[PDB]
Amino acid sequence: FTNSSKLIRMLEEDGWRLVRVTGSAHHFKHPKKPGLVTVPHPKKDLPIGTVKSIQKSAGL
Amino acid sequence: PFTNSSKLIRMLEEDGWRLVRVTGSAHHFKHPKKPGLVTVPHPKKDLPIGTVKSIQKSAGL
Amino acid sequence: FTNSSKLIRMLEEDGWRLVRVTGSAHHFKHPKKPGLVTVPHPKKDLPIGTVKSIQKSAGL
Amino acid sequence: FTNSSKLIRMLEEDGWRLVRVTGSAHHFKHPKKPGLVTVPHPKKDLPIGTVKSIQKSAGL
Amino acid sequence: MMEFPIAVHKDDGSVYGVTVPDIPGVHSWGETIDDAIKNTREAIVGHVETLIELGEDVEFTCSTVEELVAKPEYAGAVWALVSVDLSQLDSKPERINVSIPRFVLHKIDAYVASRHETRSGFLARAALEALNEGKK
Amino acid sequence: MMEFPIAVHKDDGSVYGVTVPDIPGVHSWGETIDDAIKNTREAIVGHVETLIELGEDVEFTCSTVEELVAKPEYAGAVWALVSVDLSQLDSKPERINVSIPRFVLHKIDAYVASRHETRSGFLARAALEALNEGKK
Amino acid sequence: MMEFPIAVHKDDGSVYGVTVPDIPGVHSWGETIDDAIKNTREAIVGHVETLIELGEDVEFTCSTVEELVAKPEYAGAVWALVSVDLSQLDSKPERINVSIPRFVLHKIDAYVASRHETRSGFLARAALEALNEGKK
Amino acid sequence: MMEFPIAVHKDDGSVYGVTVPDIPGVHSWGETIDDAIKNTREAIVGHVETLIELGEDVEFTCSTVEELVAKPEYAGAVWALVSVDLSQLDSKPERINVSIPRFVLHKIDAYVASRHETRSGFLARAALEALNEGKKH
Repeated sequence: FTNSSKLIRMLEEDGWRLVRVTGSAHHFKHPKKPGLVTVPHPKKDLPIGTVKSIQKSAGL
Repeated sequence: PFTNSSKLIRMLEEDGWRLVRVTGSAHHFKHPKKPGLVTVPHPKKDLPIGTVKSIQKSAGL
Repeated sequence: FTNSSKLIRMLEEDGWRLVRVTGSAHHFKHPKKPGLVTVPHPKKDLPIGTVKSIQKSAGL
Repeated sequence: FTNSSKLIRMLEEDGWRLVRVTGSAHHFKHPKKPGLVTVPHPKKDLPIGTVKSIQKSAGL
Repeated sequence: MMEFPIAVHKDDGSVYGVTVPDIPGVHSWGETIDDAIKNTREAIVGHVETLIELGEDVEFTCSTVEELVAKPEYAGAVWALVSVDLSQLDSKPERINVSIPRFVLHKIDAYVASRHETRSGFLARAALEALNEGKK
Repeated sequence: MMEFPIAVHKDDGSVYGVTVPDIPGVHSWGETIDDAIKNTREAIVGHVETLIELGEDVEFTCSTVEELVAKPEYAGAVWALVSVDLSQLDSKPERINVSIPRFVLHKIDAYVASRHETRSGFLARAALEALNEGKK
Repeated sequence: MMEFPIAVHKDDGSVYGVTVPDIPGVHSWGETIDDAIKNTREAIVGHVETLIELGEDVEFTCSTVEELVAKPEYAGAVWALVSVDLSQLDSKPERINVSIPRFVLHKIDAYVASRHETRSGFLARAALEALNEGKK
Repeated sequence: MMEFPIAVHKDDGSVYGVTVPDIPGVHSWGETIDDAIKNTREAIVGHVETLIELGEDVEFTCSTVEELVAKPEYAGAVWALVSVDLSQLDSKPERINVSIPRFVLHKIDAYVASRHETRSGFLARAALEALNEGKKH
């Protein structure tokens, strides 16, 4: 899931919804899970390390 | 020397320090020319030399 | 009529043995209990606070 | 001056002498200035920032 | 309180990716390291502005590189430091009335006169410092 | 900021005498050490209240026993620690208006609710902490 | 780790009594505070010399007044600080052979020359510092 | 004393380049960041070994990222931490005789037994710690 688009899709299928955008930063909220999750969207591959951190924030 | 609280207060007063407030045994003194507020205990007994010297220093004596 | 004397006696009856003396300092060792216990001596009353500390060190 | 070869040459022309090599690390000493200067030798361009640090250490 | 370590990851075929461990959920990226650092500050500002707008809690710690560097999730990462005053990110702050002792107020007023600060800015920053010390 | 080392002197035929080195000019006494500690707190409160009333500057440092213990003026003294909140000593505090970010204000309100403090008390204490940190 | 806080108790009809909380079991006394401080250092030296002579473990912590002052067993006590180098108290130390890197040895020799210390004294003190840091 | 911040620079057409500000003169490089960190440790070891061999003074500070990060020469750099025990780098150490109190020696021996260290290694590390403390405190 290193592609930013595939990653955003995985978050969305988990119920995370886009609420705000700041340049390339995409801010996501969930109706049941806690926290705001910011995902960078370059439409390119992100490093595995930053991907894992995003998954952890999203409760995945 | 000036270890008796009464003698000490007298020496401060003769130097121009004026009593402005009293809080129980604590006597608070102000001077028209020298800086700071100086708090002197007044048990009417001998104070230790060490605390006496500190009071004298604060009072510019 | 000094508490230091009574305290040393209580230690001795508990099995504490005098092993060295340094001026007024009396150093006690026990065959089963751990630690060296130093008791100040010159026969006068010690404050309750320092007495309790000595009792605690001696396992009393 | 960012090529490691050109940089080593510049050091050598300033009187710095190679005394030891540890893999790609080239250790230089000067007969008339103090200190040891370690220069990486990948035979490629080094970043300007690490180049300037090397120049400063060498008094170039 | 205003300086945040950022963890920079980079794979063979990837861009530089950034984590801000002290503000949970913040992530960023860059084609270059200079871009990644610049983007990360914008992502922090945006993330916290979003929280403020939604009336969500803004929770954040203040760590040093050293206390973070050995955590397994940051293995192989490189570090930088981003400066953001989170207390200036509310566009609708609340106006309130408070009693401040005269001697305290005189010290505040004297301190902010020489600097590029206001009473309100000083107090908000000082409040956050004190709350971080209450958490430590 | 609220804890002050006190230096206790005692001569053969004297009472216990007290110096508070962090608040210049403050001195006290006691027949016993327990009296001296109790009197010293009252003398601090009174001294600072007097300063406030006269509109004098209230200047004070925050030292540890260790940094004071070796000074020649305290040779042979024994030490204790007195807790006084100097920020509560102004009977005529000034009412001011300040803009506090909503998220900061929510954290303040939550923190003071459990401790039965007020916003004003919290902010005055926090201001003094921050000014002490700006000095040291 | 050569400075030890001492807790001084005093009752109406008692002498001054001393506890050294960092060296377990050490106690002392004095008619006056100056006597009590002087006696306490002698009691420490004697206590530790006794331990050494018996080949018992010498265990000791290094505390500040502040971390001890609030403990219930020291309620109402006053504090002083006694300086004792415990590493100098063995009259039969053991002579050993060790390999020290030349650069380290040159720094040791230069450091002790100005301070009129010996290599052995420096190393014993440094060893105790490092073991205290290992116990954290 | 054993952990050194490293400053990593990178230009558009360059390799990663490394500076070790605490050990003056040490520099390194890598094709990747992982290579640069690996190379930097080898460059430190080699540099200090060279100093020792030449009988030069080995002078080094111990800094945190935070105190270095704002210096103009490191602008735009990224940071990592390299662990090197410099006290193990002398192949010809000097053998000396010292008097250690018995209680101190027992504590040393107990401490190094679990960590598989030697008395000499422990003492050299402890000596460097104490000299670094003697420079500020």
